[PDB]
Amino acid sequence: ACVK
Amino acid sequence: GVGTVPMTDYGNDIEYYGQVTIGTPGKKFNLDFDTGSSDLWIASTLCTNCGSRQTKYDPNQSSTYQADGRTWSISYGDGSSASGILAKDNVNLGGLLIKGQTIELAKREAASFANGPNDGLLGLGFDTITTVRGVKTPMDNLISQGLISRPIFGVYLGKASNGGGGEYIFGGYDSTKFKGSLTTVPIDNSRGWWGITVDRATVGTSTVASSFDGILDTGTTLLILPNNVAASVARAYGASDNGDGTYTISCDTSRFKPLVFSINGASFQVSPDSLVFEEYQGQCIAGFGYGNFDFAIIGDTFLKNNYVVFNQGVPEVQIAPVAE
Repeated sequence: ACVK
Repeated sequence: GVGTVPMTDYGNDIEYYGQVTIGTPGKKFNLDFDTGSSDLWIASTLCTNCGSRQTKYDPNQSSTYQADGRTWSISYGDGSSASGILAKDNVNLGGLLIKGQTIELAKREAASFANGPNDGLLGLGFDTITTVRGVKTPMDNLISQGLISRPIFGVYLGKASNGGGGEYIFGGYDSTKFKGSLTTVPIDNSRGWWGITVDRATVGTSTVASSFDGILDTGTTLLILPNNVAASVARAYGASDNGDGTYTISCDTSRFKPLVFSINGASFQVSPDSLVFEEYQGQCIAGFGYGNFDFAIIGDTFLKNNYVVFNQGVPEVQIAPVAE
């Protein structure tokens, strides 16, 4: 994997 | 004046979500807690592409729903997204009842959200990057409503190898989760994020990076570094570029030294076990990666090794190694  | 939220670790330290109750009498939602964004959005009965496993907010089923109706739309660094309309409702966070929080009802969400563990996100970045300008974040409201005295939240992210879990404390922190004394670190919030400077990075006695900036982001899985830092760290560990922002690394971490960041005169590390994020079919993907960013995204690879107290008021953080 996530990139938030 | 303290809210405690036990977290669930999804899979191999991919993300960490907690339950949040929204509305009156209230539905319970599992939200990814994300210091890299500032929107509180949830799957709703207006959604046309959401997942059958998700809990859906229904305006008609909350006595304290307040209409708003303005559109919102968010896109995340990993290509996921959601959009819909604004509303306000009461949001219970670990027992603290925020009155009239702006919530973001999904009409659409990316397929990855429809197939994942989340009903939405809880944004813990600064309010200057809310997708609708002027929306007040949950921490803004906890502070302005006097629901917490200390304008802080303490963050422990567990390791799946230890049984997972995690815990956020709004208005306080949990000293049983860290070793030694907390070190204060100044925050640059000018781009809406929890920005810090890493003075140096080392592996053993070798310097692998001079100064670089980064953001403390609970909503990113890996430690994403600028390409040159990433490549230097990869060289230090013998890792090979997969071409997709990830590296292949040896699965045996027994001869790896920790990756050590020097931050405001103290040391904070990624432990050797955390240098491997994933094993699949005998191949291991490293806990660090790259993504063509000029600054680091200091994600769960690092945070599951370092307890952080986030202070929005100053702004600043305090960091200490996890007790493990």
